[PDB]
Amino acid sequence: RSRLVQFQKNTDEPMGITLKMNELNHCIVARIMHGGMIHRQGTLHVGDEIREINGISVANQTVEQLQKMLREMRGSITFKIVPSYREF
Repeated sequence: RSRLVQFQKNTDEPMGITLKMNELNHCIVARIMHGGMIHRQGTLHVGDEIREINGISVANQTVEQLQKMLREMRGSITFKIVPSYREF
């Protein structure tokens, strides 16, 4: 019950998000900067769990690796996520 979300990062502007790195077993979107890149597009919500980034499993990386990875990426970025918001 996951989902794929994509967005372009063809600039050096930050994505405008804060991720919880404490436990890569469950990497959570902790904050989304208002007006930021992620925000204006609606690509993510606070609470969503990021499972993969361009097919790479977040659970198998180190904070250092994940940190550098995300910041150095440019072009198309695809996140495999477990959405936190559900309507009933």
